[PDB]
Amino acid sequence: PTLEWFLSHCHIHKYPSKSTLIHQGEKAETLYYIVKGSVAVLIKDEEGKEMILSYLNQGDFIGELGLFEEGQERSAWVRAKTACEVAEISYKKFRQLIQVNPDILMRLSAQMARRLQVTSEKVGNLAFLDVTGRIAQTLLNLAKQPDAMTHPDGMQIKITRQEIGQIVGCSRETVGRILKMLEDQNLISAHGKTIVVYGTR
DNA sequence: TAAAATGTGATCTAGATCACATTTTAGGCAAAAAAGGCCTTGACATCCCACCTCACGTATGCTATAATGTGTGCAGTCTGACGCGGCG
Ligand SMILES: Nc1ncnc2c1ncn2[C@@H]1O[C@@H]2COP(=O)(O)O[C@H]2[C@H]1O
Repeated sequence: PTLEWFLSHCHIHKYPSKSTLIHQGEKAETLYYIVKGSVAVLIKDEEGKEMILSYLNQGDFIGELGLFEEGQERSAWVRAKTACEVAEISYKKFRQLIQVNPDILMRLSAQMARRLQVTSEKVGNLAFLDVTGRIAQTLLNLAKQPDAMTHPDGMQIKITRQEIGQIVGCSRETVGRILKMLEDQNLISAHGKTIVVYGTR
């Protein structure tokens, strides 16, 4: 259907894991699409500490904020959650096929609207809640993300203390201690990498 | 000038620090073994085949008082023109 006509035009590259997608500040000259896999968008500070922006699954056009004004840059890092086949688009051609077909910026209305909605409650939560609420609702939303697997009492997922410390804006063993308290509160099971939340659905 | 904004500062309060030992656990590399894919075996079940197989059916033969030329149930006749064979 629609997607067939647009993949008919695209140029593709295969991405290994562990590496960089976007380099912040450089010339933004291409839009991409997640052909297969998952990715983690994030950003550094002056000191170099990472702080995660989000994860992203299938159904995502990628590297879009540079599409629009002449002479823009990359406003964030994007790092490998997994190995990912990824597409290629130029911007003059973006003018061409937005003009002869308006459904792609209808799609990008979809995705970008989701992204500043989810970001709207990212910052909205970033003001007020406490670390309990931060990591709690974090792992709720990751329980909504399809990367988690089904456990017969809920949802299981595999992650370390460091990266969730880079989610909620605090240190890793802090979330370790309140995590073990949360175990003692009987709302999770937890063996090392593999953690599980019940109460889903 | 009504009504919202602006200083008192001492007394606190949930997380970050910070070097180093110990887990784990990947993830991914070598693989043991089991369960399909490959074949076989024994055992069964059902036949196809045909090979027979007797009962019932069927092809054929005579019957010696004597008897000896149909018909047989119909048609109802339409009619005007054209060929042809007699017909003088
Ligand atoms: N708040 C956000 N939500 C989703 N994606 C983002 C956000 N900020 C940056 N990005 C992505 O990170 C990319 C970095 O380079 P760009 O600015 O060209 O395009 C950006 C987006 O694709």
